[PDB]
Amino acid sequence: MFGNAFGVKKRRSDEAEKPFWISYADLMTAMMVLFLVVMVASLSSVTQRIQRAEQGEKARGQDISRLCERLELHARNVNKNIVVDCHDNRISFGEAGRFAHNQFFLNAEGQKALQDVVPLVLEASNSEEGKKWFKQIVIEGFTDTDGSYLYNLHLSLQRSEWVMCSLLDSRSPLQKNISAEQQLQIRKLFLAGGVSFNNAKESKEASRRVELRMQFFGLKDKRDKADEVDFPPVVNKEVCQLVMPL
Amino acid sequence: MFGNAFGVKKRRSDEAEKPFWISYADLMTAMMVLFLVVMVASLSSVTQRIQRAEQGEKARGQDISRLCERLELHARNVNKNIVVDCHDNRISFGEAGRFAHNQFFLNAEGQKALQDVVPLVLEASNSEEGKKWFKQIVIEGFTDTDGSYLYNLHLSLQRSEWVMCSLLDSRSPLQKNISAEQQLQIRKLFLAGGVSFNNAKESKEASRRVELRMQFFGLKDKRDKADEVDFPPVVNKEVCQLVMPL
Amino acid sequence: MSWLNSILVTLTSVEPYKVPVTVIVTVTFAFVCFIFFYLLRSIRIIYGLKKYTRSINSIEKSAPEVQLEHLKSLFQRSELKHAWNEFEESLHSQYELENGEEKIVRIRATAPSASFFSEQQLVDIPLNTEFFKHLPGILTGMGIIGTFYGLMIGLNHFDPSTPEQVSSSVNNLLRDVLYAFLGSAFAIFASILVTWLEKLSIAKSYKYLEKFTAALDSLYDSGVGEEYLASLVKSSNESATQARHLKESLVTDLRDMLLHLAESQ
Amino acid sequence: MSWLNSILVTLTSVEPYKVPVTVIVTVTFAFVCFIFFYLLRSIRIIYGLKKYTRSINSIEKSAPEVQLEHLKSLFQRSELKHAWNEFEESLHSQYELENGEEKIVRIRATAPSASFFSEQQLVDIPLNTEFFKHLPGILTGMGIIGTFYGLMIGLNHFDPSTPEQVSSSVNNLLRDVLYAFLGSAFAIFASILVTWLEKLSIAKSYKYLEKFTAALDSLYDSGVGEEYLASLVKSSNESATQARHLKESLVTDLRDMLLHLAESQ
Amino acid sequence: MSWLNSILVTLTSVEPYKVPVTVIVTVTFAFVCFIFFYLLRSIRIIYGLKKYTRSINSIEKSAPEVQLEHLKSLFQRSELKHAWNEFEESLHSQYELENGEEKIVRIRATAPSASFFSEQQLVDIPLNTEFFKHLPGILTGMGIIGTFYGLMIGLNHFDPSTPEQVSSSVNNLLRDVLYAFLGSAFAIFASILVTWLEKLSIAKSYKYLEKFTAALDSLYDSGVGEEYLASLVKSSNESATQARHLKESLVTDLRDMLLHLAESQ
Amino acid sequence: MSWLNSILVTLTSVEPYKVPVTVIVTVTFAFVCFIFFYLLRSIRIIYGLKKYTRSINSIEKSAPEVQLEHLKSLFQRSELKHAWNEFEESLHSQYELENGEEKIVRIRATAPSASFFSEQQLVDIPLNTEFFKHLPGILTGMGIIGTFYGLMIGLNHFDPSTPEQVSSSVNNLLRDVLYAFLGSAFAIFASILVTWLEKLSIAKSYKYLEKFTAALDSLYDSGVGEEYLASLVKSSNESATQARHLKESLVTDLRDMLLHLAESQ
Amino acid sequence: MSWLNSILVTLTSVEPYKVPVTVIVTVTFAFVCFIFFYLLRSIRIIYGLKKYTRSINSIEKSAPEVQLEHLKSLFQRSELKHAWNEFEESLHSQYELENGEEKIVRIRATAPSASFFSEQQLVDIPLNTEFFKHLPGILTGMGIIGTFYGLMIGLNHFDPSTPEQVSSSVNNLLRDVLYAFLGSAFAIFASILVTWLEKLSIAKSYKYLEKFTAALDSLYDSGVGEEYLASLVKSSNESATQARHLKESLVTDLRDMLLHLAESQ
Ligand SMILES: CCCCCCCCCCCCCCCCCC(=O)OC[C@H](COP(=O)([O-])OCC(O)COP(=O)([O-])OC[C@@H](COC(=O)CCCCCCCCCCCCCCCCC)OC(=O)CCCCCCCCCCCCCCCCC)OC(=O)CCCCCCCCCCCCCCCCC
Ligand SMILES: CCCCCCCC/C=C\CCCCCCCC(=O)OC[C@H](COP(=O)(O)OCCN)OC(=O)CCCCCCC/C=C\CCCCCCCC
Ligand SMILES: CCCCCCCC/C=C\CCCCCCCC(=O)OC[C@H](COP(=O)(O)OCCN)OC(=O)CCCCCCC/C=C\CCCCCCCC
Ligand SMILES: [Ca+2]
Ligand SMILES: [Ca+2]
Ligand SMILES: [Ca+2]
Ligand SMILES: [Ca+2]
Ligand SMILES: [Ca+2]
Repeated sequence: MFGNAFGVKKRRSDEAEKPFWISYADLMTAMMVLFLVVMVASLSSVTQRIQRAEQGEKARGQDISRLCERLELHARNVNKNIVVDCHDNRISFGEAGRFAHNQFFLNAEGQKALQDVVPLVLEASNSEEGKKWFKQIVIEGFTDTDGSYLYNLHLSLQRSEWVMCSLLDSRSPLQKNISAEQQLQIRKLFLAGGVSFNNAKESKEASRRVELRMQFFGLKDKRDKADEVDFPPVVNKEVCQLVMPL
Repeated sequence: MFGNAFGVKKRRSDEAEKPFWISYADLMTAMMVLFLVVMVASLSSVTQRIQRAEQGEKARGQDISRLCERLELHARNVNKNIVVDCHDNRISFGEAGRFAHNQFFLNAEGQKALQDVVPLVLEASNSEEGKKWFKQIVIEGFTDTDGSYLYNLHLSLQRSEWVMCSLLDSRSPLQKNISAEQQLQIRKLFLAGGVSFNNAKESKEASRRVELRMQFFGLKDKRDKADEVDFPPVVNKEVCQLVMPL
Repeated sequence: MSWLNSILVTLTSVEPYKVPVTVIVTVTFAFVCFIFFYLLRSIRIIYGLKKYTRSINSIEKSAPEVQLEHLKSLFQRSELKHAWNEFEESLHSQYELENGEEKIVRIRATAPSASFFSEQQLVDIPLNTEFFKHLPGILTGMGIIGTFYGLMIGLNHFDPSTPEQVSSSVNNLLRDVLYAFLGSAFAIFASILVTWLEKLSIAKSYKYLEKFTAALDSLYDSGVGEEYLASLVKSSNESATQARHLKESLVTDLRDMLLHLAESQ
Repeated sequence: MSWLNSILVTLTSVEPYKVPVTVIVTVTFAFVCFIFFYLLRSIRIIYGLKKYTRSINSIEKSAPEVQLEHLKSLFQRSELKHAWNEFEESLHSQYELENGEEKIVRIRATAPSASFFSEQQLVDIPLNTEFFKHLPGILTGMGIIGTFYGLMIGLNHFDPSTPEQVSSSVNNLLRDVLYAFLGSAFAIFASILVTWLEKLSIAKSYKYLEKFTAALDSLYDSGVGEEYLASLVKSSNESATQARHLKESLVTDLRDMLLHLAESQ
Repeated sequence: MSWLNSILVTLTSVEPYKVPVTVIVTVTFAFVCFIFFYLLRSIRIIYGLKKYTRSINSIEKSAPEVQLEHLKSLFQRSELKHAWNEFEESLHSQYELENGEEKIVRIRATAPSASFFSEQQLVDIPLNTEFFKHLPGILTGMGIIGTFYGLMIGLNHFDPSTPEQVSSSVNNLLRDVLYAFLGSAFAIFASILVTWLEKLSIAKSYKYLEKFTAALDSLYDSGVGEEYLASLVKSSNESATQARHLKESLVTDLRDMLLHLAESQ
Repeated sequence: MSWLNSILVTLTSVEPYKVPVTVIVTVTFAFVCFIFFYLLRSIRIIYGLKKYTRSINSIEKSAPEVQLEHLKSLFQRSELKHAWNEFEESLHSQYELENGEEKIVRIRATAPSASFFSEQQLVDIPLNTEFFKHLPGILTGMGIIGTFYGLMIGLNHFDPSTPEQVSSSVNNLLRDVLYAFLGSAFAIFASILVTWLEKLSIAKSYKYLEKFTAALDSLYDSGVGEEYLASLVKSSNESATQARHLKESLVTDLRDMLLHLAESQ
Repeated sequence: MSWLNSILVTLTSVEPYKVPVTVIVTVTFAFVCFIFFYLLRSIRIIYGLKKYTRSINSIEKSAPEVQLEHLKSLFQRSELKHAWNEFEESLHSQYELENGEEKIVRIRATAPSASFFSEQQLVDIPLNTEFFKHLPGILTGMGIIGTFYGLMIGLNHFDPSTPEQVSSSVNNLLRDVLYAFLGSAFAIFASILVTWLEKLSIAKSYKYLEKFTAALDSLYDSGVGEEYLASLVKSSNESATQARHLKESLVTDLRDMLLHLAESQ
């Protein structure tokens, strides 16, 4: 009847975001973050020795691959007959290294390739990478499983003896282009010996070959000094004892 | 003024709860739990993979040590001149393994020991440890650093060849004692290695010696038929290549 | 308790893909209900309000009886029929004397039309806004339940025994949570879409209801009570003045009358 | 602090299944209280409102005193009895002198029936909506407490300190987290179910209360005060007219009388 | 800068146990404040409202003067004293000349009692609801702050610089997380308890205040303005006829007097 | 089911960088929509209210008819035309007869101007405040969807089967977490920025709407009906006094006149 | 995409310690703005209201004109001055002739003073509550945003190339998580502090504004309109009775005068 027309009505006031839900979202995001970062830290710590070992292995592989690439580039620049297999640290002379039946000699190109690759491998090993990771060079022998075992063994042994003879025989062309220090290095870094049997190749003719295979120190070796020995200076020229005229 | 004091009131509809921070918080709770579970599970799994690798290495080392110990015990039971070093996986000859200038064959005691150790090697390889870890055997020759280098290499290589004959010579007692399967296993096992010149203490009697060492599979090494070279059945007798007047 | 483990193995035995499909189906059913019972009815209400507004604006120049009959004929929907009846009760017809008859010359408003064509009766009740404004929260809650259910399925089958079992259990848990989160993401997208559609629809419904009530309010002038009071005050003052004037006129007439009587006698 | 460590060992010593069991039981108790005190009560209120609306519609074409007696006998629940008494005070009975007595010929409304049969008094207070609208938040908070406390138990059990027993610790952690999420999921499901039920019930209750108040409002016509004011304005105008006419008539009668007296003289 | 490092070193230097202790102490203090300033106050207000309602119901059959004096003496509390004074101003006393003096025969209501004994003045302001409805959020925030600070302490103590220190570091960090979660869980539990008690108290306060205002309203009848207007309309309608009848009777009496005068002459 | 298998396999392969890109694009679209439909409109509305208030205050000391014409011209070509028409209807013009003409000497308010220029019509509906108060929640929901999906992708790709690839797994997982966090931070930043902007703008809009409605209210004084009632009461009392005085004066004049008549006779 | 990488490089090029510094500084700036624009202003409002309440209570026993002049001089703030002007024009002055000029003998209230000195007018708009009630959520959101941004910086700069680079990246990530914890703790602390202060201030403002408006309401009595109507009803009845009595007295005096004239004749 006499009601107040000017009665005011408070506006519908949007109600705010409850503080709990945003704070709780913050807390749960923080907890997720904490668990993630704790996992990262814990995994990094438990595998840190493994990570350091793997980094060392990768560095050794990279250094060895760089040395092999330098050696194969030098071979390509100098003599095409020298082919270097960087996959498994192998030096091959396929065409030059073919061996006929019951003979332990090689043609002229094989001798040229050997006496050309020896100084290159020497100067590669003389570098810091070589002085840090290069061990002595092992001469590879291959024999078949057919016929008399000892005949093949003797053939391979004579092949290895003839190889080192060609490296270190008097009147050889290598001796005319060498110094005493290089000869001593060849004596230190080369040993002759080793036979093997394999069936990864389709032809028995491939077994009649000579191959150079260098091998490197282990990660825990680090060039033990006691293993190294010394040799006296050369007093007389070496003479091969194999029967050249046959 | 003409309005009524008894009018409708409570003109205020309830605001709905804002849902999206709630959903954020709940889903983030789920993610926090996921990250906690992943953290604990991953830490456990990685720790167990490190410990499983460590225990594999330890068990392989224990198997190698047990094989070496039982082989050395068998060698002592057979004859007392065998020197076995489990620290470096090597078997040597103390006194019977010596050699003189221009000599390439062991004395009677050396031949007896060489023939006696072959069945011991066969038994060691036949055991479960031999199946699991045993690799092929290489033969290392040692000679003084004095004299002609080629002469010493040829002498050591001749010693290795004569040893291999005595292992596989038909006239030798081993061939008439072993069977076809044992002969094939010997062909698989015994290999010819290189020649070393570890000269020390100025003792030429002990420097010129030959001993056989044993290699083992690694944990990561894989056994495959490619490396398992199978010699054919023996169709004819084998005669050694160096004749006595040499 | 064994009962808790039994209900847990029963709950976690369902296939993980059935959690997202359950959430998606139930969210979709809720969305279809929202479309049918809120959005379509709101669009119909808005269109009808526009039509009613156009009809009201067509009789702005009509006679009060004509437009009163037009408005009565226009409103037939039950809620609007009742609203029109009450609003017409609130209208004050002013009658005047023409040709010895009492006829309506002007219709006055005593209340705004929004008092009767209110937002509640015409929008909020028909759209069930008291229920549908809370629907997005329900949808998001269903999504949260789905994600939690998938997480529980993953956790119950987790086998931390060996590293291989750890890896397989982690992959299975993540796959189950990913199914459940597909359901939850569908729920959250539906909640967003429902929020937008609902709020836009309610705003436009209020807008066109205000247009409708403005169209109605423009037909009738308010303020009749104050005008009546002013008229009564003026009438009281004029009545006092006229009482004085009529008394003086009566005295003068009596004087003249008795003067004539004296002359005659 | 020894007190805090004692508190922690007390809290973490409880069997982990007791946390989700407590959450489920308390949430179920809150749900049953909601069903009994809100949902069934709201259903009864809606049913009664429908029956009252039917009864009111049955006396649309009855006499005002018959209607008034019917409505007085109809409303007997305490809140509706009081609402009816107040509303009846708001009704204005218009009297006319018929056959020597004053009889009610019409009953006029002065206020909307909703001013007395309000949503507050008839729905919100009997349903205790000022509490129950906050119940889903309470349920979700109970689920959150369960989640926090189950995670605390899981973290307390996680102390393997030995590579052999890491798997058992992870299993116990997974079990405790599973319990926590079971409790939380049940609490959220109950919260959304409660939200659905109570919003739907409140929407229906408002809709049928509006139908009830519209049925009551259609019985009586408003606008009696402006009619009275218009009558007073008309009476004042006709009062001035009647005053002048009576003065003129009295003057004419006096003229006739004194002419008669002169003729007698 | 270095200032951030310094304040981070200072903050994380406290023992992890002091954070849950601080959270528990402060949350308990806020809970005690809620109990004192809100819960006990609401219980007192409800009990007083029930007592007042009983007092009002006992004078339902008393005389208006006796009712008025009883109500005046009954309301002794600043808020209710002022509310009673304003409401009594809203009441309209009707005086009838009895025994030569103006006596109150009836007191009429012109406003509902809830307009003066309102929820804001009698519940909301005395209970400080504008603050206490936000207390649960404050308690949860305090708990979350404690949890964050405990996480800072735990994370700062986390430093596995060695592969063999990883498991111990993880275990200690999970323990510190447990401390922080303890604080948060206590805070959330207290917040839920406060929400429950507060909302129930509001519901009961509003219900009993409604009972109180309904008791006050039932004492006095409304609608006196329309009765006065109908009386004025009736007086005007009767005044027209009274003026006509008085004029006619005056004319008849004048005619009789002049006839008698003529006969006497 | 096969369809769900295809859906899961296609969602699993989603390249992680695409999720934050989608979140950022959608959030930027929402922000541009907010700027265009809310912020710029609110700025224009605040400017319009300011201009209206300056116009209203510029006729504070003008004649009432000049005020009316100025306000009608101010509002006639705008969306506030009908609100002004209704408010002007609520304006009661008091008339006095000056120089033989009926002229407006004063204009009286019977209602606050806010009952016609409401927040809803002038601010809330044009700005779509019903929806835009939910936009920060909408953005938070987008953020949680994108971030949860990204974290699930990262966890699913985190599967170190060997210790040696732990470093790479950590690196890739950190990249994926970075993508998810980028999405979340952008969404939440937009949410907070939108909240800030729209709350500030709505507060300013309400402030200036209050200034506008207060400027309208300042023009015309209220309380005319009580003045009219006081005038009527005074007139009734003074009319009783006037009737008594007129009767006494008529008696005295009649006595003197009859004495003169007797003297003349 | 290259766009995403460029955005990441730009965002993460900032130093890690700047995110917590920015969070703390922005939160502290918002807190200082809250203090300056809300808390100090609210304290001024409350203190002024208490002073005005004391002043109003000091004029309880003063003359109405003295009270009016005192109150007019009291209110000088713009919103207060406008509220007083509107309330005063809602006050009805009752005039009496004592003895040759109109004197205000009583002032009657026709509206509650809260209708003009309202919470919206006097607290909500000056305090900008429409904005500041959303500030704590903004603060907490900035805490969350800081967490995400700092973690992005940590993740983007993670270097896995070298074991020591891994260790430095891990340390930086841990430091960033600590920074995020500190920023969130500070933000939530400020948000709850702002909530506490704001809600306490708003509760006290409403309390003391209620005391102020109650003090204003105590000065003036309502219910004048019903008194005027009752006076009019009594005057109408007494006017009918006095008309009959005056007719009787006039006819008796006319008879006496006629008898005297006849006797003189
Ligand atoms: C780059 C892309 C990246 C982003 C993509 C995703 C974006 C997500 C963002 C989410 C939120 C952002 C939106 C903010 C803007 C809204 C502002 C507002 O209030 O409206 C302004 C305006 C209306 O207000 P106004 O300014 O007063 O209008 C004046 C009128 O012109 C006349 O005045 P009037 O008052 O007389 O009006 C009469 C009234 C009366 O009409 C009514 O009855 C109204 C009430 C009911 C409305 C019925 C319409 C239903 C439409 C169904 C869905 C269609 C499309 C769905 C989109 C999402 C699907 C993916 O009519 C209307 O107002 C209706 C107009 C609204 C319809 C919009 C047209 C359809 C889409 C526009 C196409 C342009 C392309 C943009 C991008 C497309 C999306 C990818 O409406 C718009 O223009 C809005 C369109 C802008 C974009 C909308 C995107 C949809 C948002 C929903 C999120 C989807 C969730 C995920 C789905 C997954 C499910 C599983
Ligand atoms: C608008 C929503 C608001 C907030 C969004 C939240 C974030 C969720 C979203 C999204 C992922 C990004 C969308 C995909 C854009 C790519 C378009 C394009 O150019 O190519 C089309 C593509 C060709 O490239 P691919 O074959 O995919 O190459 C893969 C190589 N690794 O083929 C197509 O035509 C369409 C394929 C669609 C893929 C993405 C599907 C995502 C759909 C909806 C997202 C919903 C949330 C996700 C939750 C997942 C729970 C299991
Ligand atoms: C201040 C923002 C207002 C509101 C913010 C709300 C949320 C609060 C949170 C968090 C994170 C803030 C980021 C840090 C800001 C610091 C700015 C700065 O110092 O710029 C300097 C910087 C580096 O300088 P130097 O000293 O040379 O660095 C050498 C390093 N060796 O160079 C510059 O000039 C500017 C670079 C621009 C970076 C862009 C960051 C954005 C800034 C502010 C808004 C933050 C919103 C976060 C949302 C994230 C979206 C995914
Ligand atoms: Ca109108
Ligand atoms: Ca009606
Ligand atoms: Ca009553
Ligand atoms: Ca004014
Ligand atoms: Ca008062």
